[PDB]
Amino acid sequence: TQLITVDEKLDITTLTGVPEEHIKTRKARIFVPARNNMQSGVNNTKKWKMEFDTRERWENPLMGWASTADPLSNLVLTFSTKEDAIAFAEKNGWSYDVEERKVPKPKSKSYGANFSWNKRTRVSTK
Amino acid sequence: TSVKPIFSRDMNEAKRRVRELYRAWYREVPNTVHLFQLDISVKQGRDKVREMFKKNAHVTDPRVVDLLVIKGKMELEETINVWKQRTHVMRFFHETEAPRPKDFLSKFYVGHDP
Amino acid sequence: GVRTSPTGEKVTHTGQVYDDEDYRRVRFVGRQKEVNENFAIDLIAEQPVSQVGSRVISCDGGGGALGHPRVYINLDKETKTGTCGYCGLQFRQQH
Amino acid sequence: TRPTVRPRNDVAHKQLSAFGEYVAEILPKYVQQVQVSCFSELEICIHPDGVIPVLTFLRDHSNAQFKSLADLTAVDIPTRQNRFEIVYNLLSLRFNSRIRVKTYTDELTPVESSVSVYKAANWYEREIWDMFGVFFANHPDLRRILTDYGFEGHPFRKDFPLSGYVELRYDDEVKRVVAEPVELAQEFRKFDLNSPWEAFPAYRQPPE
Amino acid sequence: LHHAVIPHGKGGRSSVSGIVATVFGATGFLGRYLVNHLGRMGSQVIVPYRCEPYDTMHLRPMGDLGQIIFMDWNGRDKDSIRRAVEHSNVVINLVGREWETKNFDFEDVFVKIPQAIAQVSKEAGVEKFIHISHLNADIKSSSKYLRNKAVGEKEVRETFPEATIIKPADIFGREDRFLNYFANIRWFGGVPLISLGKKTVKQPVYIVDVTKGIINAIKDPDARGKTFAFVGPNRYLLFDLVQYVFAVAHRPFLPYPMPHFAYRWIGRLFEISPFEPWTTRDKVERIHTTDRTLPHLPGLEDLGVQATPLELKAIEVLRRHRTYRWLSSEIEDVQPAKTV
Amino acid sequence: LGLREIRIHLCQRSPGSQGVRDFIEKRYVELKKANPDLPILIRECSDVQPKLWARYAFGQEKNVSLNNFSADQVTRALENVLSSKA
Amino acid sequence: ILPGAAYTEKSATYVNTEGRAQQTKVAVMPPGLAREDWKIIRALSEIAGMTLPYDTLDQVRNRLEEVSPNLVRYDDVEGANYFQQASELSKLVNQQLLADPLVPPQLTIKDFYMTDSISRASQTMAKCVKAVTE
Ligand SMILES: NC(=O)C1=CN([C@@H]2O[C@H](COP(=O)(O)OP(=O)(O)OC[C@H]3O[C@@H](n4cnc5c(N)ncnc54)[C@H](OP(=O)(O)O)[C@@H]3O)[C@@H](O)[C@H]2O)C=CC1
Ligand SMILES: [Zn+2]
Repeated sequence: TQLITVDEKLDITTLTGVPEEHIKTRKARIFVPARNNMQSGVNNTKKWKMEFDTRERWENPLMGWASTADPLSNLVLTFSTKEDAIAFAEKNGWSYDVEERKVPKPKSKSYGANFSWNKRTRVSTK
Repeated sequence: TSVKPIFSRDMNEAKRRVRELYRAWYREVPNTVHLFQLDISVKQGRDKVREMFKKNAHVTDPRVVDLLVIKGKMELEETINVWKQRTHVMRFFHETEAPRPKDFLSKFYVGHDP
Repeated sequence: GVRTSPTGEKVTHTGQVYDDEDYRRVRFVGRQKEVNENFAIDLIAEQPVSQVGSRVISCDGGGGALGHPRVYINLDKETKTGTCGYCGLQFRQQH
Repeated sequence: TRPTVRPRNDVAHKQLSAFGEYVAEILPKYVQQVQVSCFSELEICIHPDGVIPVLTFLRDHSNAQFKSLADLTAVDIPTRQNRFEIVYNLLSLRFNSRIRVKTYTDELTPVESSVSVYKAANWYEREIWDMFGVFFANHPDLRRILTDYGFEGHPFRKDFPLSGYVELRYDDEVKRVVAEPVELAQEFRKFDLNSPWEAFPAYRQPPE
Repeated sequence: LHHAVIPHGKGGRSSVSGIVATVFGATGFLGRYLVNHLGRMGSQVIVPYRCEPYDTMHLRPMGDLGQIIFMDWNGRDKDSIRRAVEHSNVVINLVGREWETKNFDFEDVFVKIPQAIAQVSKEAGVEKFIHISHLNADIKSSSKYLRNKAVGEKEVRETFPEATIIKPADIFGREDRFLNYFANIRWFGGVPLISLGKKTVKQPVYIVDVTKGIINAIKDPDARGKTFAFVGPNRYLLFDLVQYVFAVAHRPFLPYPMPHFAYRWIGRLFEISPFEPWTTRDKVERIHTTDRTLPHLPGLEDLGVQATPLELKAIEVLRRHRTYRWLSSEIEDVQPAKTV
Repeated sequence: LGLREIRIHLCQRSPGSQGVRDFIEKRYVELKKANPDLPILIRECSDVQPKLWARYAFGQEKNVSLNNFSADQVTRALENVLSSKA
Repeated sequence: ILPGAAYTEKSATYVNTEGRAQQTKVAVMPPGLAREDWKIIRALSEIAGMTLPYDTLDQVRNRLEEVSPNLVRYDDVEGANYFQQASELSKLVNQQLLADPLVPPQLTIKDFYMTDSISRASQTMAKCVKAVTE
């Protein structure tokens, strides 16, 4: 036979070694990262990402540094599709919220529209 | 839904392996209190073994509980052989940590964590 | 030109000084608050404004490769001197 | 392209292509993909049931003789449904050659241990248990090798954070080295360094 | 409430607990575990030390960087106390001696120094001042220790109105002089007592419970002006207590009574050298002094601290004295001492 | 002590809210004139089951499932809410 | 005074003028002892003895769904029909139009940069007002 049939849910929360507080009380976020509007390049809007909620950063009294207690504060995971991220978050027991992929709609670009006859879209200078 | 097992074909053999592991830990605990010369009683160590087994009493997947039995026997191999020390055994007793606020009101009083 | 707070504590060139009720002065109890008494904003005020007859002046801070990258400064504003963004040496066109 | 660009070895590329065809058609039961990179290295991407029949082949076939197990490796890629990727780097001292044998697993599927082929793997896949949680069935002494004895979790998985979950300190009350939950005096600062411009058009993927 | 002392973090090591503590006498037995429990919350702990700085080395891993500030002081110097307590929001005093010396007798250590510390903490605006007296403090007491400590308690109260005064009965731990006093009299001849030590009744208290009570009194605003009496959960006689001490240590026990006729003279027999005296006549008068029961004063359970008995920690204290032939033994070996 | 507000959840495209829509096109206006200072919050959503939340005094909220009902059944349930006043 | 949280400083559902409910994400934490707003209100209910049936933010949003389910359905404009019935309810009582002409409170660029408690406490907005009054 050399196979079994597991009808139950794929769940590995007892195996990862993560404490319970960083399983149930966190909120994973599954999102295509938004385009840095400083830059027209769109290679940062390709792959899905999973972050978590940002917990407390406080002042270190010695140096003024950003001390923190959240271990998962720097954990940003990369997933090629959305449902892989959803299956990964269901697999680890993380409660997740999903933003959809915001794509720009195609615009009607016309260079002659800058020099129309009766339309308002004449440019005032070039 | 056809996956490959580890040791157990279903939940009954898996519970058999959990039960043999519990038998082995229950035999091991008096020697663990003795040779490590811990400062707890034997009954307190058996209570901690009971708590660590009841922590994972919710899983209905045979591969996950097979891996839990494998990891528990690795813990037992590191316990029978003196590979762990007094510190690694007493890490199961979260003693130096303060008890965390459990109710909403004291968590509201001390911090931002829900 | 370091100035001293009313609590008796020196003030850095940033302006950082602990308040009177702040407990974090206790790290200086029996010890010293190390500040540098050569303020950069006061040592750059002492530099003379360089008169040139050009319209655009190039500055690398002196030393060639031992200074900063060579940048070009416009001096069309007869009101305001052209301060270098790296070294702070300010230039004025003499016309 | 003479001074800076690396000189391409086309002879080794053709020879590894021919040997990859050779291995792909001798073992069609397990071999999924065969690929040769630009710098002429061969990968035989196989099925995880074929750990023993491939590696015993390459160790014992007279045209392969991959006698030395150089490096056994796991790679965590969480976007795949079999996230862990087991890599066998093999050296044939007879034919002066190097091959790579790659396969897959998830957290729960046991990979067949290769100590009956290469005893060199006796620690390596043990490390793959210690770092990745990949279980290896019929291993002689499978346990942790690199982490602390009471350490909970598998560190080199990518869902495991850089700093752990517990840290140590000596405690004078209990006169003992204890583990508290980890707190940093300074947070590990994350540098978002990905340039938003496509660096390599040759590795462009087709869109959805 | 200044912004730098606002409590942050999860209460771990590198957090900000909002407590700035000047712990006088932190180099001793109680101050060790007090700085241990304060620095694991992330408290600014000022340690004024009198001794060699090497004897403060064990205080350095007890907290995060910049959370312990070591500084010199003199007992007869109000300038050093003003230099120390001026930034703190709590001052805990722990200066004590089991014996009187050439330079410091009991009137200096218990009456003069805590009154000076509390006066300087008052005129520098310190919010909380905690004093550690002894449960058997009595003006009419037969021992100089308890008389001077009751006088100093009265003076700490009358110069600091919100002083939290704490009465431990008999503190035991790894570095105590209560169970280690009992366990290190074996080769002297058979543990001498008055009337076989069965006319005095004690209830010892454990040092982690004392420390939890002190720190939960730091964090309680309702402990201002109160007077606490930290006692154990069970009251023993002295004889069955020494029975239980030598029975946990797995030692032979051959007692004999020792009356007034020469057991006050073993004091002047055993401080003949200028070292630490192994026993003194004040320690004689205090071992054979029963612990009073004060129901009106609050205790550990009125601060939410569970009093841990001796049958859980006596093995931890007294495993050091077992030779080798009963080192590897169990806690289920000794039948416990009878309560009263 | 009495009814304080009514909430009516429904949908635009679901047939299960259909008679509930037939309650609002025909029988809401003379409802609102009969209850001048009773807030009756009509909430249209994407795929919810229809619902009748009746909040009473001291935060007591009672729940009626208006799924797949006709206009007369929704009218009878709402007038039983108006008549009961728990 | 109960010190609350700000929009960068809490996870929080705001609904724009078109009905599209949208959640903010926690960027930083509130300064000092200041806590999140509904945390404060829920703890006040726990003090007074009128404890509300929610403990976590998801339970607040389940209550918020019970009030209206178009508050927890994010980036979604739920189309609101029944203009005719609101019109027929509008024609009941004739309130009369005043002869004061319609003047907005924000006539020029002077009146834009200081509207709420955050903008009036801003030195950038203060420089903007000082630089548009000249
Ligand atoms: N069984 C007990 O321990 C009990 C103790 N107490 C009280 O609790 C307090 C702490 O007890 P404990 O730690 O065990 O005693 P210790 O003698 O071990 O500790 C006393 C501390 O105060 C310092 N100190 C002592 N004498 C002087 C002095 N003359 N001038 C300046 N500093 C001095 C010591 O430092 P240094 O090395 O410089 O001397 C040390 O840090 C004391 O006030 C004691 O009376 C009350 C009830 C029971
Ligand atoms: Zn320059």
